[PDB]
Amino acid sequence: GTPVEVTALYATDGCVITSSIALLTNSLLGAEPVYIFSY
Repeated sequence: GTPVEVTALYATDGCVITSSIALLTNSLLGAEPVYIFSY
């Protein structure tokens, strides 16, 4: 079929900005699991 588009608002139980920055930079320490709050 076609790729279904989803817009997922996500939150983290710690510092979300720092965790996201570490995730984008492929850093080892700093990444935490993400909770998809609403979509």
